[PDB]
Amino acid sequence: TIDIQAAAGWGIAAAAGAIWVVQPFGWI
Amino acid sequence: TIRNQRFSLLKQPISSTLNQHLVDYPTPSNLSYWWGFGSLAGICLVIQIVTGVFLAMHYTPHVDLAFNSVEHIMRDVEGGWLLRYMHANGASMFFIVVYLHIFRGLYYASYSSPREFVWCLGVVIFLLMIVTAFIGYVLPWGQMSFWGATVITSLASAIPVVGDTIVTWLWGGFSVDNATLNRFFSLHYLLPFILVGASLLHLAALHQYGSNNPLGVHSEMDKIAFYPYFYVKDLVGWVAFAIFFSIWIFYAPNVLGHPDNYIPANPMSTPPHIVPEWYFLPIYAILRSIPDKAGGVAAIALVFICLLALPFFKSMYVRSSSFRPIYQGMFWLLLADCLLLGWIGCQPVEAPFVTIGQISSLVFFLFFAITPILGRVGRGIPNSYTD
Amino acid sequence: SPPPPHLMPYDHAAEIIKNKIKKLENPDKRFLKYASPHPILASHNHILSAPETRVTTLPNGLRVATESNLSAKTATVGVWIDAGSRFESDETNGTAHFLEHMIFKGTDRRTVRALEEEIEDIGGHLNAYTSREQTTYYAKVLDSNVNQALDVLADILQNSKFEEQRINRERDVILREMQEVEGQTDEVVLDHLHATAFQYTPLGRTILGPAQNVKSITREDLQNYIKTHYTASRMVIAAAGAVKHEEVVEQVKKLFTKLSSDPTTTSQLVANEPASFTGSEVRMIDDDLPLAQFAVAFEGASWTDPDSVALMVMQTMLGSWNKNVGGGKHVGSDLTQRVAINEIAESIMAFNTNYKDTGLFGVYAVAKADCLDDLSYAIMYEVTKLAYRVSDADVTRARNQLKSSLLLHMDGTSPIAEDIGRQLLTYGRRIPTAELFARIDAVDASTVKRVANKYIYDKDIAISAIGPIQDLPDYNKFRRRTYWNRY
Amino acid sequence: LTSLDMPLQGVSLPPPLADKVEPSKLQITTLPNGLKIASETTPNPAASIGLYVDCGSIYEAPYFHGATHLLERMAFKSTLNRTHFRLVREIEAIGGNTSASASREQMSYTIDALKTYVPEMVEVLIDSVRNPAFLDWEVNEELRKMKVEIAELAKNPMGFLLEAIHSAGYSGPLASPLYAPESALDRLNGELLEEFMTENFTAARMVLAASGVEHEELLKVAEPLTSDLPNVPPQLAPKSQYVGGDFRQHTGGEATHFAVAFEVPGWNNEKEAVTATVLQMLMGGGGSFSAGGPGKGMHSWLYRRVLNEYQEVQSCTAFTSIFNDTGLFGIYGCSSPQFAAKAIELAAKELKDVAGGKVNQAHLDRAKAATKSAVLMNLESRMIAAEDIGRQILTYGERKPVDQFLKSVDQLTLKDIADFTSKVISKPLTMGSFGDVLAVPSYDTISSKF
Amino acid sequence: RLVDPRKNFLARMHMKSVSNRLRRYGLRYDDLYDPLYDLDIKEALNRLPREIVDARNQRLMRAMDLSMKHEYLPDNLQAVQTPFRSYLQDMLALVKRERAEREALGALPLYQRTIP
Ligand SMILES: CCCCCCCCCCCCCCCCCC(=O)O[C@@H](COC(=O)CCCCCCCCCCCCCCC)COP(=O)(O)OC[C@H](O)CO
Ligand code: HEM
Ligand code: HEM
Ligand SMILES: COC1=C(OC)C(=O)C(C/C=C(\C)CC/C=C(/C)CC/C=C(\C)CC/C=C(\C)CCC=C(C)C)=C(C)C1=O
Ligand SMILES: COC1=C(OC)C(=O)C(C/C=C(\C)CC/C=C(\C)CC/C=C(\C)CC/C=C(/C)CCC=C(C)C)=C(C)C1=O
Ligand SMILES: [Zn+2]
Repeated sequence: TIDIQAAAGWGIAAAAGAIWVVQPFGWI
Repeated sequence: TIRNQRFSLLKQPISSTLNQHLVDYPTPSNLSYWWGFGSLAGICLVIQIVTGVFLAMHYTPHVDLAFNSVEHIMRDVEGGWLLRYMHANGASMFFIVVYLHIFRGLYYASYSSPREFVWCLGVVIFLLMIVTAFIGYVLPWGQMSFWGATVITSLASAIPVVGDTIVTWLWGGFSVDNATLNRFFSLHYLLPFILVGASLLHLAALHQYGSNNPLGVHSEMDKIAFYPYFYVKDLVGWVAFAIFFSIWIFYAPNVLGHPDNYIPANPMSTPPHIVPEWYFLPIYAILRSIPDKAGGVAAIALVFICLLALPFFKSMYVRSSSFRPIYQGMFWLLLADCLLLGWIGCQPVEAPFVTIGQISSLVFFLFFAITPILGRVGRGIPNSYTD
Repeated sequence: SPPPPHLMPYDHAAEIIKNKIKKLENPDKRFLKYASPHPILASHNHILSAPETRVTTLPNGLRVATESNLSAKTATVGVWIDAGSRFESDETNGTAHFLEHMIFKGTDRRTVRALEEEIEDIGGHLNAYTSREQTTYYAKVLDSNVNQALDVLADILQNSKFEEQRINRERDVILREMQEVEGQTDEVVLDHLHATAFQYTPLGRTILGPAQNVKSITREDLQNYIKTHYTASRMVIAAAGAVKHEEVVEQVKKLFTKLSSDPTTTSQLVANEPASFTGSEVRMIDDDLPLAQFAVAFEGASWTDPDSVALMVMQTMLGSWNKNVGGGKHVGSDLTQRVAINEIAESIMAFNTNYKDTGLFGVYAVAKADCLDDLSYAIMYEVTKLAYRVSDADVTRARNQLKSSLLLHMDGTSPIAEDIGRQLLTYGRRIPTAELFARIDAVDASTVKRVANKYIYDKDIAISAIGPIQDLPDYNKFRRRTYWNRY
Repeated sequence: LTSLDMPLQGVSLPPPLADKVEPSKLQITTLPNGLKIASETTPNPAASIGLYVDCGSIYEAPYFHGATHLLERMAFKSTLNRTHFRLVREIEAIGGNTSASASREQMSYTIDALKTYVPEMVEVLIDSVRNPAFLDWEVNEELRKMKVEIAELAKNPMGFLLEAIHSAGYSGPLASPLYAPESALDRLNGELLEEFMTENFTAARMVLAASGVEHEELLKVAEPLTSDLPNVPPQLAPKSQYVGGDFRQHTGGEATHFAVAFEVPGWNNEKEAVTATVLQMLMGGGGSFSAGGPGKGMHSWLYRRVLNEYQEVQSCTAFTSIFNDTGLFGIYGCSSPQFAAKAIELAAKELKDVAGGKVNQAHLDRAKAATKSAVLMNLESRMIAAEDIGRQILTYGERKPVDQFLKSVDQLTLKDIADFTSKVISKPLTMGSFGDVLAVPSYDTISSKF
Repeated sequence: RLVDPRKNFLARMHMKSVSNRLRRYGLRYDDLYDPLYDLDIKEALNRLPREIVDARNQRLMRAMDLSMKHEYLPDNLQAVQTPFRSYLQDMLALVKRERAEREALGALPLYQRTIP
């Protein structure tokens, strides 16, 4: 039951990286 | 062992070549920061290619539009000023790094056996770099560009019978004009890729035997993997180079250049002072030290002839200047002489600089004339210095 | 017309192999009734019955522990002492081993020949073993000679002579032993592992000691050692087999009268000179040895730490194997499977060493030079996997194997007496089998993951290697392979 | 949880065993096909179950050279009902351990586990010996690991010499090697193993001995799996003749070795077996390569003479290998490559010395006590108990009590030791040397010493 | 099943066409199974007796020689060919069964394919 937690962690990482490259604060 | 199962992904066929050439390659543990400059030159080449690909999206290779297209890159495209300052000063960084590289090789006698092919490929690479940077400097179509292109294409006229036909074939006409600029653009896109291939061949030749070291001795007893040790050392070098390059880009973007190239090319008037980029100045000085067309071109060719013949001189069996006091001193004299030739190239052709240039050119050739004598004589050192 | 399928030689061989395969295709169910390849946790506290272990404390703190089997014809009686090289000093280091050599060298009543003649006249055996934290002297005798063996042990412990000529002869025996530290490379590798892992602590010293110490050994040194360490509260007299608790207690009360009674106590000694782990390595490169041997270890657990049981389960999970084992490719241990399937070692062995305040948990391997890189990758992978992925089947199988080995190795009077003495020294009590089994079955997959994350994950390691080890990965590569960056 | 120095709370403690437990009695049930099942109930929670077969290398002649040791390596592999992988997994599920041993006249297959797993143990053991699949790849793998097991043989001088003098001491079946040559293995295969095993593995030649199980359960599980086996009439083991012989492999270098052996009575003849064992204890000795632990034989004639009167000796002791109708008593030795003649002189002189009567009563009582304590102590182990039951029921069918052996040991006088040693060395000797044999004397010169 | 030649005539035409195409080259259908396609085939081939594998290899060499020469077997040789006489399928199925048994009990694979 650790692969699901790894997937969630890496999904959070991917989201953080997305908001960081494109920085869509003027669109949200 | 029998490879029934999969071990490290690094040792799988997908990754094995990269692993053995880049992660696990045995490297002498005592390499200094002077072994960081090959990777620095590699990074400079990638920087030039990336910035030049993006700049070619906005540059127009036409005599009626080239200067204006540069200015439009500087003023109109967002981050254009950065892309241009990065390409123009990255050429200078490339040449600084490659010069430091060549002088490490000269100080440690890295050209000696069994690494002669490495040195010869490096000489070919240096020629490619010179041609690439020159034809790139023609592209803005300023005064410097036009007049430098004029003289370099004219160099072919030193050949007695077919020299004029070669000059007119290079131009594409009876003068430097739009045909010259357009063909120089194509060559400028092409030559960087040949440079990449030549650099890969250079690296493969070097990994035939591995790197030389600051002691100049056999190093098989104390080698360590490239990753991570020399990875992190080269990273220190990469960050320091980034600081240096950033200082040039953001605070002194035009100090390594001449204001004449901000004037559009005028085929009527030659500027009172006409010089190439700084990294070509020593060759300029050697050229002008000969009071003869053919003599000057022949001296320019003899420079690279001497560089190519250096590894094949019968020498002593001692590499590093760390154990060769006479060769070490001759090294520091050659470095001073090269710096003097560069400074002289920037001066007008008049007294006292003609004599100084002539003597400096003589000293430069004396280095390559004297090294074989040093090797032949020093062959007798172990028989004359007894314990 | 084509040939019939037995004319050509290759067709006939194909028919034979096909017939054998069809024979295997249909199993017989009478032989498939009871055994299962799936491990099940079983509770069998009925068969777990054992004779009572009686523990009596004398007024001076001496403990007498007996396990009676009056149907036995033999017995094992001995003394287990909370003493060893760890409790010496730097200048006294090696004294315990010298005493082990000197203890059967004669007393006031008995000379060397008398002592040997008395023992081997009854067919007995006398054994002396010293380690870092434990020392034991015991006798294996017939049931009749229990009192005689106890008298022999009490005499040698209390009334040894230590003649100067005997001391000088043993001095050269031990000096030659130090000069001949070879041929037992496992022991050498573990000594160097202890020396680097427990650097600048009493636990890092060897049992043998330095040559200058053995050269400097005199009578008063040995007498002072016995006075300092062989005290009533640090000694356990253990007997197993055909022995009655009451007779042994009476004999011990009669014979063990002139002990030391020094106030020095082992807990304080461990407290003021504690043992700590230092991540480090020693590489003894010798390219003339045909095989490489190395050990990789983490800091483990002490005897009384509850995690020690989980570390035993984990050691069983890693397992041990050598090239003469028939079925290494099929065992539950993934590390053993990798090693046996790819032929990448001569031997592999996981160890779990416990001490009073620390421990060592690691793997010892013997392999050829060209197998070392893959072997190290496999060892690190399977050890680090314990912090991430543990299947219920693997931990269940390991629990079953550990319980089985603990009960099966306990056969004979000597192993039982050793178990009694060791447990009384390390735990203060003999842990009954039912409690030990209950502690073992409390180790589930989540427990193994928690313990591995405490002891193995992103942790410093100690390495000791000898032989053609130029292709053994360096300390940074072993240290990187203690965590997985995909999690 | 709690520290291990504090008892765990809430644990169900089973009642303790009595300090005096009445020993159980061996029950021997014979099946109509001739298979004998024996067991003894034991108080400890461990069960040892074995199958013992009166097959060995004395049946390989002439066309099965190497079959016995290959069968030893092929034990507990793939059956017709279970794959090797499944069988290893079933053994490990219950925390069991397997073992197989091959000898000149006996083979055994044993499994050890907690006594609650007896049905699984019995089922796995019979499937293994009755239904070998003998898959070609498994046989080939066990044959590669047989080459190593035979090449590393030169690293054990005692074992190498022991086999070599078995070869050089007999002529018939007993002379067949127990470690076949490499040429003899390129012929062995699965079909050969099946043909050999089917011929020799019969019910009337096999005993199921189980130490630590109730006989009812063992019968309930084992009867339905062995009765099918047909009745095969009892043949006779072949005869071997003891002769003289010399074994010599001049390898050169250093560290010579030797073994001088003589013939002694077999396991049949139950007063002289003992005389051989007590003789072996009397000569005694030690490996001389390691020390530690008094009472292991440091004050026997061999030790006290050689290792305490002549230095530069690397090994010296005595050995014994008794079969059903014959045996081998001998003395080992290492010495030094040029000291070899003196070493053989010393050994021969020691045999002659005990032959004449130069041994006093103190040494006789010492060796007698050593014999009795060695036999009584070796029965501490459950494994040895089970193996002894199996071997004795195979050989005698009775499991004679140890008390009879103890009286024979304590009925030995000096006159017996003297007449037996005189008889033993009046017959041809078997000489074996290994290492640098150039300086080692001839067979005739050593034979003339006795 | 529809792939049964006795029950379905379309499968009969399919089997006849495959047999005729195999017979032109002297190839068995099991000869088309390549060790490089899967590690299960490689293992099954390694478990086969040597003479069978040598016969397979000889048939493969003969077929390659015919194909390179743009030739078929002579009709006299074609008459004796047994295109659907099997030597591999039973061993392949046994290897697959052993593989599945290993997977079900949580054991590591006995062999794995290299990542290209
Ligand atoms: C670009 C080309 C230039 C052309 C130059 C024109 C022709 C000149 C060619 C000669 C080169 C000039 C520089 C030679 C002198 C270098 C300085 C030197 O070597 O002095 C050493 C002093 O010792 C000498 O070497 C003096 C030797 C004089 C020459 C004797 C010649 C006989 C040897 C012939 C051997 C030939 C091969 C030698 C290989 C090294 C340094 O001593 P040290 O560094 O070990 O320590 C002292 C210092 O205080 C602390 O650093
Ligand atoms: C394929 C890669 C490359 C492309 C597509 C490229 C493209 C260009 C373009 C479009 C220009 C004209 C715009 C301008 O002046 O800024 C230019 C100028 C130049 N390029 Fe490149 N280039 C490449 C690689 C290189 C390399 C490797 C060097 C150095 C060896 C170099 C040196 C120069 C120089 C010196 C100039 C004149 C810069 C100035 O004063 O403005 N380029 N390049
Ligand atoms: C684009 C230009 C170049 C690139 C990317 C490049 C790349 C490299 C690299 C990565 C190395 C190994 C690491 C190091 O020693 O720094 C190396 C070594 C070397 N290079 Fe180059 N190089 C270039 C130009 C040259 C030139 C112009 C020469 C000489 C005329 C040369 C001669 C050598 C030699 C002799 C070595 C061996 C160094 C040793 O073993 O000590 N290279 N090069
Ligand atoms: C005042 O004077 C001067 C300048 O001015 C300001 C200069 O800048 C320079 C700088 C020039 C140097 C150092 C040398 C340049 C060297 C070469 C070789 C460039 C010549 C190459 C050219 C023009 C392009 C190559 C053409 C090709 C390959 C044709 C393609 C054909 C086919 C693919 C078939 C110097 C010396 C000079 O004194
Ligand atoms: C032990 O070995 C190693 C060294 O010590 C000898 C090194 O010095 C270096 C650094 C050397 C390099 C790569 C510099 C050479 C210069 C080159 C080739 C510049 C051109 C760069 C490109 C485009 C890379 C070409 C390669 C490929 C496969 C193309 C695809 C890749 C990209 C698009 C980036 C590395 C990484 C190394 O480990
Ligand atoms: Zn010792």
